[PDB]
Amino acid sequence: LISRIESEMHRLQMDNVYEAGKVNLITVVQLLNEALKLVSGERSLYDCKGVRLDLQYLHGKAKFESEVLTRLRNMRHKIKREDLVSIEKIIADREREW
Amino acid sequence: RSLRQRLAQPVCQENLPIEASYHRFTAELLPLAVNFIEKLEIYIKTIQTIPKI
Amino acid sequence: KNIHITGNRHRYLEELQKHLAITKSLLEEIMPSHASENAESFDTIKDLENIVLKTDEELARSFRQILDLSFKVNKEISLQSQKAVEETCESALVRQWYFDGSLP
Amino acid sequence: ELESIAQFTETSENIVDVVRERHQSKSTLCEKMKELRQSYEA
Repeated sequence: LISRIESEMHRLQMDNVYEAGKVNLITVVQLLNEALKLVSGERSLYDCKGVRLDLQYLHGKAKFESEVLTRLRNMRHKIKREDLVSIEKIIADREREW
Repeated sequence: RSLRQRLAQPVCQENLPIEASYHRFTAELLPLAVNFIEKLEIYIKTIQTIPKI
Repeated sequence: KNIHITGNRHRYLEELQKHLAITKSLLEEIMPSHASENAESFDTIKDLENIVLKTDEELARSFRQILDLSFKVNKEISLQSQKAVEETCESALVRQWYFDGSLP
Repeated sequence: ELESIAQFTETSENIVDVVRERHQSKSTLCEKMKELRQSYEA
């Protein structure tokens, strides 16, 4: 934005940002008005449409990963209440009859 | 006592004549404009990564 | 508070208006038809990442328990196999394998 | 919008690195799960 202003200046008259110890809001809005004229310029080279992020795909995968994360937790907790408790009991009841 | 002490203050030429509904947006636009002018060299990299999407 | 202001407050608004009449006009040069959908996705992206970063932990919790399940299943079968040999061979001969080498 | 497009690129590349480490960090999960499988298939 300095590399902008230094060679806009002799067409873009602008006053100072800090004047009598107070901030000049008109100068801040004039700065924003050539900062935004980078953003529109870069869109005219790299975003020549307005690209959309698909919120329904994003929420759809977020939901489905939450369901993967839940299926993994269900399998992993079933192993740790039904299966291993069946196994470790039958093992210990074999050993204590032996 | 407070109501009279506000009515007893003549229309303040050191204030801005603006309806109270707009006071938030008017005050926050200075911080928002500063933050946008400072983020400017980040946003230009974001626009140069839009082609990745 | 501490804004630089020149003369009458209406005359300052008149000049600020001539520059906000460029800032709105530049958001009209910059806002795509999907700016809101993009701006709303912000935290749905981070919750997807938060779920996926916990799916890595949970895959890594799950397989480290399936290895325990396998090891435990195999002890259940090996103890069942051992018991069948010890009840098809003579209990005096099985006793001579396991205990007569150790008996006071 | 530009905060969310930045976040989308960062998150998309983070997820493409995390799943890569889950495949390639060590044996790997993708190796040891097939070693375990082929024991019970045998």
